Amino acid sequence: SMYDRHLTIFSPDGNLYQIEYAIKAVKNTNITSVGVKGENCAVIISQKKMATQYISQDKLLDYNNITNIYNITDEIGCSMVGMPGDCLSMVYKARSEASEFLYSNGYNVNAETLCRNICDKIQVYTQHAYMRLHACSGMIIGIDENNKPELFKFDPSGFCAGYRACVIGNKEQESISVLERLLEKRKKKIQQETIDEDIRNTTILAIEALQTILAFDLKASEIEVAIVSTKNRNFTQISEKEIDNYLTYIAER
Amino acid sequence: GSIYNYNGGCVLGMSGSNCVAIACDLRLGANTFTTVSTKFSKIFKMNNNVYVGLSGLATDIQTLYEILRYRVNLYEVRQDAEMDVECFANMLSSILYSNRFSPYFVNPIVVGFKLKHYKVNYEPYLTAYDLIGAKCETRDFVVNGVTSEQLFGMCESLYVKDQDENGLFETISQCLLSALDRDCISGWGAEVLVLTPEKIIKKKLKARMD
Amino acid sequence: GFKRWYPYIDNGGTVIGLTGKDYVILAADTRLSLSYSIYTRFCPKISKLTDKCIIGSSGMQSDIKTLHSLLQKKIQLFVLEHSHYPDIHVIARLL
Amino acid sequence: RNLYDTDNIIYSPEGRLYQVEYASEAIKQGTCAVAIKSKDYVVVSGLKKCISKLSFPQEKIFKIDDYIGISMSGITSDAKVLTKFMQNECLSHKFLYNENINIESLVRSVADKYQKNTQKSSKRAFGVGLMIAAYHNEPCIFETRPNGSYFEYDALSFGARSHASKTYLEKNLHLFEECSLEELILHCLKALKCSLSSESELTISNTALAVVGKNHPWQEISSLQLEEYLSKVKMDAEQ
Amino acid sequence: SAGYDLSVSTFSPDGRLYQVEYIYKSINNNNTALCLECKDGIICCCINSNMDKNKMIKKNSYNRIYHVNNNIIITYSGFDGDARNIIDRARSEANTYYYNFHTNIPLHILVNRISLYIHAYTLYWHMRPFAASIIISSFNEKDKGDIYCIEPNGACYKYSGIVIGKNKEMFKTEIEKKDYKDINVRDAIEDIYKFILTSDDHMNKNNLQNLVNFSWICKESSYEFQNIHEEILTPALNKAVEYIEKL
Amino acid sequence: SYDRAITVFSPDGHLLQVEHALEAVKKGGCAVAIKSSNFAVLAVEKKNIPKLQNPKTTEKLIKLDEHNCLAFAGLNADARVLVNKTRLECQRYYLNMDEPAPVDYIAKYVAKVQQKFTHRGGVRPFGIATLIAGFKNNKEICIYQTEPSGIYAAWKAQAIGKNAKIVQEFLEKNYQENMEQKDCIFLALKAIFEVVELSSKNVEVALLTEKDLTFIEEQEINSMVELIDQERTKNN
Amino acid sequence: MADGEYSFSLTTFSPTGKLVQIEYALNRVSSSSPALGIRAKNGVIIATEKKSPNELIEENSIFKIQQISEHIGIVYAGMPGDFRVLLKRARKEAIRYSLQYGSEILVKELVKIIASIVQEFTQTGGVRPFGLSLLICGVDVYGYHLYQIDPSGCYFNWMATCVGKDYQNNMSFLEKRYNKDIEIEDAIHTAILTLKESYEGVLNEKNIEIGVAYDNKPFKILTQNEIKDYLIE
Amino acid sequence: ARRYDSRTTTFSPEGRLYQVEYALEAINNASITIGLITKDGVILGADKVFISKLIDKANNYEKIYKIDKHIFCGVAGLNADANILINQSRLYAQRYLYNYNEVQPVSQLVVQICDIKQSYTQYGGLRPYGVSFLIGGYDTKDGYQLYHTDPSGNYSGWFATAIGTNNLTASSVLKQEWKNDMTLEEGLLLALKTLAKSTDTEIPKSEKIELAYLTNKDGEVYQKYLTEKEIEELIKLYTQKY
Amino acid sequence: YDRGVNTFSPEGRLFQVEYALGAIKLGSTAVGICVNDGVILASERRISSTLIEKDSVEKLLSIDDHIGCAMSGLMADARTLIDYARVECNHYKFIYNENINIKSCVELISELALDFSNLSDSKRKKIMSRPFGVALLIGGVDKNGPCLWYTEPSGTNTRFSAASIGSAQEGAELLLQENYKKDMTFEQAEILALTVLRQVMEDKLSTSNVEICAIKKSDQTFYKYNTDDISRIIDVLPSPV
Repeated sequence: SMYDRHLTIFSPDGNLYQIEYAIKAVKNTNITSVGVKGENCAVIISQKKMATQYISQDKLLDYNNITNIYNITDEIGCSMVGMPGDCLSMVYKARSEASEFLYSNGYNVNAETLCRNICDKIQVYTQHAYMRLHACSGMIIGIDENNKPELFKFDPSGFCAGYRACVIGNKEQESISVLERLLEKRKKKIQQETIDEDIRNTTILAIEALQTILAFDLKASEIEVAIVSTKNRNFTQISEKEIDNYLTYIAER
Repeated sequence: GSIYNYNGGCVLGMSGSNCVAIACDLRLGANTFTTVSTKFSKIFKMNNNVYVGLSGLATDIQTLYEILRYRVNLYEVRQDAEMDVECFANMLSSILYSNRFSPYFVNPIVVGFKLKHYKVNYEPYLTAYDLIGAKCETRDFVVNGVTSEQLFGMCESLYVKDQDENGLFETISQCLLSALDRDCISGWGAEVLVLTPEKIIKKKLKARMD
Repeated sequence: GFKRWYPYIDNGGTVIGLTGKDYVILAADTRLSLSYSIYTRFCPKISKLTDKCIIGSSGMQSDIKTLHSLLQKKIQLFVLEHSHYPDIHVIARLL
Repeated sequence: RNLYDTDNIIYSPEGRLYQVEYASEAIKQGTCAVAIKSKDYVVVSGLKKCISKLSFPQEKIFKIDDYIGISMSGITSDAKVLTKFMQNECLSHKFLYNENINIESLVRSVADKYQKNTQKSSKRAFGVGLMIAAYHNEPCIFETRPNGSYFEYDALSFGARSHASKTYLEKNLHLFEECSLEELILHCLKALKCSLSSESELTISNTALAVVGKNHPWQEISSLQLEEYLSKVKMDAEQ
Repeated sequence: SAGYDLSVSTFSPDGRLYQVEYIYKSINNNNTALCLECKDGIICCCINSNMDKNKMIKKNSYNRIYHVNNNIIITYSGFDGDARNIIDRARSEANTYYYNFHTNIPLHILVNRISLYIHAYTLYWHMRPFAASIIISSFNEKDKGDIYCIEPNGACYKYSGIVIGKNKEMFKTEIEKKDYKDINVRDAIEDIYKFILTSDDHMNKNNLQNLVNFSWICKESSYEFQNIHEEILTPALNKAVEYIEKL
Repeated sequence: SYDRAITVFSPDGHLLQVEHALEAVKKGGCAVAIKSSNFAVLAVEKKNIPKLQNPKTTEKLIKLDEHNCLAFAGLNADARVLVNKTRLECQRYYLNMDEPAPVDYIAKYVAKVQQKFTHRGGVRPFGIATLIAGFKNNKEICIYQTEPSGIYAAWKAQAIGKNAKIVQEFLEKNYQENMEQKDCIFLALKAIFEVVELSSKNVEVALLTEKDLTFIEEQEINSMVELIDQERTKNN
Repeated sequence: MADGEYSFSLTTFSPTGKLVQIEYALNRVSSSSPALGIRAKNGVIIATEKKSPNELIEENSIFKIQQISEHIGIVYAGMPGDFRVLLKRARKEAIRYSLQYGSEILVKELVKIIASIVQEFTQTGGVRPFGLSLLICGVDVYGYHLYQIDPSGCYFNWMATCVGKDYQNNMSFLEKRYNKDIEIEDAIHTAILTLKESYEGVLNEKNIEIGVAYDNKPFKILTQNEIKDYLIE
Repeated sequence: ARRYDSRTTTFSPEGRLYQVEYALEAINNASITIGLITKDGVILGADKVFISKLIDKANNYEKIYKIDKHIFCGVAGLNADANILINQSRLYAQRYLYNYNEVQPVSQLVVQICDIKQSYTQYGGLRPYGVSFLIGGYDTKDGYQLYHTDPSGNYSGWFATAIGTNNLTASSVLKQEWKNDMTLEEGLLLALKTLAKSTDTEIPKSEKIELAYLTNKDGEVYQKYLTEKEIEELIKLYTQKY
Repeated sequence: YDRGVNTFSPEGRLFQVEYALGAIKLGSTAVGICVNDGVILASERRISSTLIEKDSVEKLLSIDDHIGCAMSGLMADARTLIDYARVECNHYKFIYNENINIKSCVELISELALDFSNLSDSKRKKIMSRPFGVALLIGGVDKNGPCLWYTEPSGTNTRFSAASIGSAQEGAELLLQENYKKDMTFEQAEILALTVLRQVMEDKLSTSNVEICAIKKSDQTFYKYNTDDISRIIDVLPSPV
């Protein structure tokens, strides 16, 4: 009919254009996040940037409060890119899902299952006409029960998957090429890494990838970096000073 | 327990070689001592390979039998096959437990054949229940009802493994009759059904009527 | 264990009425008691319902207060909805 | 076509709610009412619409509570629902707390009742405005709008051709504070007359007038006193 | 538009939600509200210039500044009814937090809860989204000032000073000149009056008294909500007015 | 649960859904009821494919309870649901009063149901008109006619369904009071055949008395049809 | 919302009698990565094409072949979120049956229950149909079964079938070389050959998933190495 | 959201219900289903729609279904809607047995399912069921019975009838050939004839035919769903007799 | 149609209410006259044919012993409203042990009529999905003496000394305005009612096409007029010139 592009109903070719438009709304925020997996750790790096929305950025804005990385639990964090209302909503949904899991089962949910349950929630928006889609794409990291890092990413269509490395943002084909090159370059070494060396290499790869993608010089104050490892399984950000040191090392090489 | 003495009655299951038998008394009591009927069968055919014996409160017997018939008929029309006796036994357990806190005052037994398709092999199947659906799978015999102790004594003493249909009939009938003769609130006739894969033999025993 | 709490208590007191041809007298004592002790010596038992109608009650003081106030509320609502004050007989049926 | 005025939950490209604005438009079609207040009194005066020669004039002002009364303009049934709500809120407050309700809280509750009817597609806004006059530690006049907003006034008027009454009130606003109850009544009635149709006149039949003040519970004026006031108004209009 | 702007639950083909943008336009057309962090407190001011032709309104009776627990300032620009709804919800969340935990709800948690409440009215095809943006702010000795502004889309950001509503751009241009973290709230009062005189052409020195709401949470008020007394607003108003008439 | 207002006022001031239901009724078969001193005759057109359709199944002349019967025109399925509601109400009345429901009570109930279905969100009106013959509490025989709008009246004789105006006008100039059972039956047959093909298999006829509802035999109908054919040929 | 006046059918009849939303869901399926199943003499195989978009994704994170219970497997062609919802519902129904009757759910019973669930979404108010087709394979007392479930809720009993893209040509290729008396190895080879004839280029153990239920054994999903062995020849 | 409502249960300017007319068009677009009553039982026959040679043609009847021991139906229209209503009618028969301790009369079952269909046409805002049923059965009250239902909740009894595509030809054949006292064999041969003539051919094909009948013999009702072999034998007999 | 039932027009009027107003202009004409001695209601009955039983159809219904009602517009809707009014009046009588004031009955009826607006969920929930499209004349005698009230689909209630409804509303109102007088006695009220009805009736006035009821102040009892009373009024009527 004349409204097949308004509701979550199939169009003549089989498409649900509302899902496509929600994904485009995510893309319109102009925010880029990158997640990278190590051998015993995982990193997420995002821009500390307000999503391009109706309002603009003021010089009285508190830029430390601007973030796209959240803790779901002590050991599980994420990046949520998209409309900030929707991103906060998805953060709260994920937190409540994790807490309910913990109470019901007596052990913390791992990142994969939390991502899949979130996507089960999103599918309901994709099938019921009276609910708007959440214009939100996310990356979730954690350390699973076998001390292996996890990197999972969901998008408004309810589709999720695990990744060796991923990017949310405007361009994602060229981002995938950059990440593939960085991963193969890292993999071609045969020396065994220490836990600390592995974490350092992973963080440097994440920073260098975000930089080669965004195509400008990252300032430590304008980006955020969060890590989870087998040394420290808590999802923790790193200081602006450590980000700056990683950046000085990257530039001088 | 007094509720179970209101009507009286008992049921007994026994297996032989490629045969199985189910028997019950025929009395409908009232107020524990008044006999109001002498043709109140406690044995019900679910399908050709599944029988159930329901002792206890007569209203609950009829109600549970109707529920079980409803469930079996729906299952078999949906599946286009006869319900396996084990599935039926588990279903009966689940139905009884679903009323765990206001239960049906019934003491069921299930008797039939477990079919194991290679021809087909017919393995006797026996199960006794309590009113909330606890199950006792057995190979020799099962009992239930206010006459349970007497039936247990008679079966423990007289049951013989791997009897043919005639031996099975004589044994189960003797067990039932001896047990009934010691009960004030059970008896007034006995029906005995002897099952084989080919035929069902229904007998009414010339029993005591006091 | 704990015994089930009883929701009734008699706070005592008397109400007396007497009609005349063109008048009515309603009198009530003002003691408020609990078992064998006196809560207060001044607890009026008569409430005004209309210019021509009052109510006096004995029993549980919380119940009496709630009922008098409910009746006053209902009567003011009646006055607003129906433009006239209810007669004593109307109030009697309503009570 | 508008394409944005069909449903009450839809904003137009200019950020307007057209259904709510139409509900407000219903208010301008009602008969005129005027409320003014001195340091001790609030006087409410309004015109009672007459359908035909054989018909009795419609009621314009209503008692809510001992010291609260209202006048309305717009859809009468809406006003009746709101009147019942206010009367019940006041009586329930007296029943529960043994005190006269706070007028601000009552008007806020009324405005929230207004607001809840604008958020769902299965509702419509109340198509009526309420002018609320009370004395609670001071005289007060409030207005409530279909959009869920309310305002306090020193003098107020609405209804068909209420701009003339508003002109009169703006002119003399400085006087009302210090004038006596008789003078305040004359002012309110003259402001109401300023909204009259050319051929029309203020009569005991078609004129509603209420006073409420410090020791003066809400009370409509009787036909005799109202007639004396109307005669005084005519006489000092001739001047 | 193109038929994609009739519902808050339909994305446009370019990925935009038009009902939300129309609400933004409504808010930007409405009266001005601002909150400013100073050295020893935060100061909030609402300019009700839309009511300049409403001569009969009771003097100083329309106030857009409320508070939550006597220590959080909450104001708005947009529909009064929707704002009252959101403020009722804020107070209800504060009550529930106190009931559960016996301590006052932290400002940032309350902001998150309010923003989620607002965002929930943008999700369904049968509910009107709120037409209001909210400022929520507090101040205490150890933490200095915290100012959050919640958008109708449900996005909450943190500011050192915020202006919403009409003429906000010029007000921001004026606010950004001085670092008010080193100025006291009392001194900021005169600056704010000067900004009002310059930026809102509906406002003159005649209606500045009855058209502006002033409140603060500062050391002088023991870090609890208070409307600024007229005996403080009067000299500041007079001085701003004479300074402006000079140039 | 669906709650949209299906029946609404058109600018002209009409309930168009009710008028469309009336159209459905006018697409139904004809039914005639005639009243007498203490009996009523009801007749209804029959449509049945010869030798393939079963005539005994379809029932347009049905018994509500001991003393009340109903004929209807319009949508069959709507009629079945309404008739079952009416039987239920008959028995509920008996339970709550210890007396069978009078005819007027049942007519009022049926009309109330139809009106209600013009005035509730998420439902369309019944596309049926009904003739209800029965006894009042004074044992008097009455006939009521209800319509999709919910309006009812009592009649000495009435036709509903397709071509009801021709039958009505015919009945006006041919109906007498206190007619005998045979003459009332003949009048009903003439009225129905004024607008339906002449045949025994095209009409079902029943007679209502204090005792029970009795359908007229096939042979009696055929004999009366031969009488009608004779009078028609002789009149031409 | 869900309830109230806002619960009306989004799938309705057209003048010709067609329910176009179901047709559009069918098109969506016909544009999806191919899947197929084969019923052999002593087992049933379901195979699918799992083409990794990029070398960054983890293949194990994507499994288009899932187990519903012991002896029952499922694969889909179409939208993956819909598949997740229906797979969770199928597992729930399997355990509900097991709790009632103790034993494992018969394949036909599961298929009928899931088909009814699918059908509901073509008639209930305020929803779209599911955009996928399911192949359900399993072994029970009554033999080996291979069932398909369409977006409309119709179910079919198959000796062998293919859903998704190029499924007419795939079915021609599969009926050219299917007999009722194949073995498990022959069936797996045939499934692989069909998926090769459909897929453009070169297949490998990462481009396809395979699940088997044979010789009255529990359903198992072939590992990468087992499939590589099947691909050596 | 009212702009998306298609108003399924709303009268049309001619007192028509458009969704019901379209559902009937869909049913008319389905394969032929026939039924007829002999003195030996009710026969239901149907043409199978070809999809592929790989469909499993063993014990797979998709147009004729058992509702109870004494009731069975033929389907014309959307198969999934039919599956829903068939499940419902099996439930209804078993509920009647539970409540009354005797098997449900056929007309009561038909009435219950037709009530479901009518309700969907009158209440709510959902589309109607797109299915016609040929319900046949036996009960002591009315003997052998055969009924036809349509989406509107209507039904009617028949001695022989056909639904689905080209029902006109099949109905004419039945009207010419059906007799008031036929034997089961004669009934089955006539069913084969009308199926062959409606499918535009002369010798029917076993692979495309579903045939079942329902007999009350020796006091119990028994349903036979003819296999491909039995249908092949009947096809040979038909080609002999014609 | 395109709109919803609760939509305002740009002039602040509910479309459905306005359309419902166009339905009350239809039906038989009725006239109410309220004088000091009582209130009289008179209506013409539009018998469709000789086969219809006159007893069955009636346009003057009694709501309580002391209240009668004439109706116009959709008769099924009018009957719904009247039944509701009967129940409510008797509930009032039960809980207060007195006759309900007429104005209170009119208020109850008007609120029931407007229930479709869904304005508030207090007490029962919304059930009616549209206005009633009925105009009523409700006369009765209460403690304030006789009174005549008019209610219409918009929910406005107006009190009259004399009024008219139905197709001939306007002509009847013109005749009433120029002839009604306050001090009119009861017999003159009856004469005026039947004169107006005959003047505006398409048919010729007679005992079978006119129904009358009155609620006299003497006894506050609704009374229906049989053939003798109508015959007397007709035979005391003036000339038709």
